[PDB]
Amino acid sequence: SMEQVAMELRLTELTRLLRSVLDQLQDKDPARIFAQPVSLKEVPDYLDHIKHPMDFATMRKRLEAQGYKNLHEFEEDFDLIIDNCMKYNARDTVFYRAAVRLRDQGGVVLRQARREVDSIG
Repeated sequence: SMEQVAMELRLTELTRLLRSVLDQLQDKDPARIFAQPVSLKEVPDYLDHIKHPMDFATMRKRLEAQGYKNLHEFEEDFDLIIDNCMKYNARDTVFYRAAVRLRDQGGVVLRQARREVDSIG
């Protein structure tokens, strides 16, 4: 149908906007601490601690399959990155501190993304 196509154009454009959001969030992680999945070869107990692992490469795979229906779903995954790190790692670690800084800096980007998603529909 023409409506299914219109819907698919909206999703594609949402995907375009989320790709730009993802790039901007990932720049706030210059150390690449959150770039890839935590390695289960190197942290064999990880899944005993963290039930829903997340990382920027895994988000990008979902993104490019147009697997985010709305900004809320994308933000859920970003929040998993931060929240998993802040539980697994102690306060006095470079990892925890990197998560705090990503959360704080990403806030600004996500604030304007929400306005853009509502504004453009």
